[PDB]
Amino acid sequence: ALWQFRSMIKCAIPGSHPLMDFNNYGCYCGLGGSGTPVDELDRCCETHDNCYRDAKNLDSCKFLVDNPYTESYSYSCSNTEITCNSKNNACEAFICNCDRNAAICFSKAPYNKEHKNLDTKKYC
Ligand SMILES: C[C@H](CCC(=O)O)[C@H]1CC[C@H]2[C@@H]3[C@H](O)C[C@@H]4C[C@H](O)CC[C@]4(C)[C@H]3C[C@H](O)[C@]12C
Ligand SMILES: [Ca+2]
Repeated sequence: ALWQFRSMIKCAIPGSHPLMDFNNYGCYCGLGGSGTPVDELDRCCETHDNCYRDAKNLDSCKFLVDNPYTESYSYSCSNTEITCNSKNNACEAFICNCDRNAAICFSKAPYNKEHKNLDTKKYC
């Protein structure tokens, strides 16, 4: 679920700021998404959206209000390392891994302040 995704992010990036949650980034981070990602970090968010879209396409998976962000799973954090519980069901596991991969992706990508709260109608 979304709140767990946020938790994974704090796990992989201990120094990230809580207030950042009020903002969006690039063309895909925290947005519906449009155009092409502006940088590596934004690409991580687009890839995450594609991951969720793939999950929804799983005929065997149904999410509350068709929103994968509502799907709670089980995961653990240890020394900035994220682990998805093997006992999550197939649908939850897909989402957990989408979140996990995105969190790791974020931790390695450069953060460009100029892309925070981007003028999407113009650059996306
Ligand atoms: C981890 C990363 C970098 C933080 C830093 O260097 O301080 C930040 C930059 C923009 C952030 C994203 C944006 O704030 C948009 C979304 C806000 C939601 O509350 C969480 C997911 C969400 C998709 C955030 C994931 C993560 O916290 C991002 C990707
Ligand atoms: Ca669940």
